[PDB]
Amino acid sequence: MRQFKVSHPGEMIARDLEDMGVSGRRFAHNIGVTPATVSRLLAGKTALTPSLSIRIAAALGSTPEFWLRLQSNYDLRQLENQIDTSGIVLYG
Amino acid sequence: MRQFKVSHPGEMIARDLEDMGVSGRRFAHNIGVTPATVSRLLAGKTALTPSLSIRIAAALGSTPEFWLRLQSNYDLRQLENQIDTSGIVLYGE
Amino acid sequence: MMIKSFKHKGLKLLFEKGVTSGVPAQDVDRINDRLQAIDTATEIGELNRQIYKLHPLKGDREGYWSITVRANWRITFQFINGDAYILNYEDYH
Amino acid sequence: MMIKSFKHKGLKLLFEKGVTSGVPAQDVDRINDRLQAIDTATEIGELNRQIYKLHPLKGDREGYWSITVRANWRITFQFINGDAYILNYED
Repeated sequence: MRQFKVSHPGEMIARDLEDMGVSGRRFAHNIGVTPATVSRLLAGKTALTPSLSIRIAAALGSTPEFWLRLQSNYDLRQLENQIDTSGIVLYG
Repeated sequence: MRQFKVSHPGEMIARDLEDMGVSGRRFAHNIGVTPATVSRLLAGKTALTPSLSIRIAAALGSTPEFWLRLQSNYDLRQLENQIDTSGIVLYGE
Repeated sequence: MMIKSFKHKGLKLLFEKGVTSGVPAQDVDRINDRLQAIDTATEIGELNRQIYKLHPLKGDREGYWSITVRANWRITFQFINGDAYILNYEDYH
Repeated sequence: MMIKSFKHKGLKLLFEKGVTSGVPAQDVDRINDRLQAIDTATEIGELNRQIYKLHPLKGDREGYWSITVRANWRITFQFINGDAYILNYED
């Protein structure tokens, strides 16, 4: 079936940076983002956007697509039963 | 070989609405989004977000993941020569 | 899915080089939309929009699928292990 | 990469039910992360991050892969087509 807990990619990245010895401040410097944006990210308070996904993959590897897919997967889980499609007519 | 031209899903939706004979306003009313937003969408001037994608698949079919991915793929393509990663160190050990 | 080959040289041309000389002019965007859709789907069910009228083909084209471009016109492809082969643009009367 | 079976029941439990009784109490998040990666990747090359130290096995367990959780602990799985089987948490 589906994974019970789906994490916000930022919090995963946060746990990964800790296991690495890279601080939010250092990571921000490296990927070319303001420490303010990065800290909001590692808290899971802003989305991991396409512009970020390119930067982040340049630093933590894999593809920008992967990181973006994580965000989407999380975003749609967070949206389960939050949107009333009752409601909307499916064109036939 | 990757696809040469990647459209903004909003504009693809525009062309599909045209072929079904559905106007922007009538489409907006059905999915429960304001025409202001729907008109910006169909011009490809705003992004197709997770919330819209759920609404949109409710009308045009496929899955929300699909519409979102069209958006993602387009975005990454549009940003491909706009962001200098020169620049960024790939962490080792 | 992985679009791995084309039967229609005009599709290959539109897809790879974004050149439109090999496809009927009214269908250029309509066709590029469809290829983008096929290129983006991860499952076959994601192509199951009503306007595509997705259905499998039978006969000597088993494991082939088709979707509608417009009245009497189809895009077809062979489905092998999550890959799309022999992409085509044909009529049906 | 759609996850089709577990050899390790402590993993199956974390994955499907979000229950932590079968895995080290300290590694829960770390392991859930890695499972989320395996689940999200569409290619095997997408798991080739530095911290994962992705590498194939020999094999014996051929077509098997491992990624590192921490120290000597690895998550392994057999890779047939686009799918992951027989997930394990060893060593």
